[PDB]
Amino acid sequence: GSREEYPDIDSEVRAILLSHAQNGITISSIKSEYRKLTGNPFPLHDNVTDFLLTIPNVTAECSESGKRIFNLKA
Amino acid sequence: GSREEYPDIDSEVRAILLSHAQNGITISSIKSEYRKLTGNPFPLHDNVTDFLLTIPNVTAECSESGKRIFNLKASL
Repeated sequence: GSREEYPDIDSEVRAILLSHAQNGITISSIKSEYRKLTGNPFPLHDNVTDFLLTIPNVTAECSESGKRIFNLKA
Repeated sequence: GSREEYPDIDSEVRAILLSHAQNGITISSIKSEYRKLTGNPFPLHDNVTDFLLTIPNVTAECSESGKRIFNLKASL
């Protein structure tokens, strides 16, 4: 649905995770990383998680801090 | 959570995960399981994924098949 605007969003995002894959990255941190990556703001307001788990190999879970956290497959 | 409305929902779903902790499980499988197990319909309707992700030790993933697969954090 977002791929309407950003046909590369899957790949931009994989790039962000790939970047953060050691500790995995939060959503807010993903949004920020994406601004900084593309020069553009992360397009999704809510149900970011539902969207992210659409991208193959993207994984999610709550950290030690109980924060939701995304990464790719080990 | 929605645990507010549904008294045993937590332990039910965790029971299903625990049973399935080997290969992980989809959402529809989780529902039909919950039915088979409680003889009742799965209570939740909208926003199930955030729910499951609220459960301690759970991990969602997107298979290369496109499937959304829930499981329990692997023990190292």
